[PDB]
Amino acid sequence: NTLQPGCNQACYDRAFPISHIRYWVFQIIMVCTPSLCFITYSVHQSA
Amino acid sequence: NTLQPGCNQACYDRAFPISHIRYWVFQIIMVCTPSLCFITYSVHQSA
Repeated sequence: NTLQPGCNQACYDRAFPISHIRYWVFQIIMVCTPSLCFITYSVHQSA
Repeated sequence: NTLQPGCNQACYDRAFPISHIRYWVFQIIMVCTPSLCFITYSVHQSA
């Protein structure tokens, strides 16, 4: 509720520094990483 | 600097309850009143 240009951008950036969806995507990939490491180690161990 | 309807009216009314010009007009007429009273009393005293 204002007429000042640029207030919307600043206030939105302050309210939500990082969107929830991106945080959850990062969490999912990071949590799945160790299984990938184990799988590639197993593949390396053979041939 | 706002988008709220009616904020301009309220804020202007609070800033300037009475305009200067109207106060000065009232002052001029009120200050001139006693001379009018004296003149009309003089007119009445004759005829």
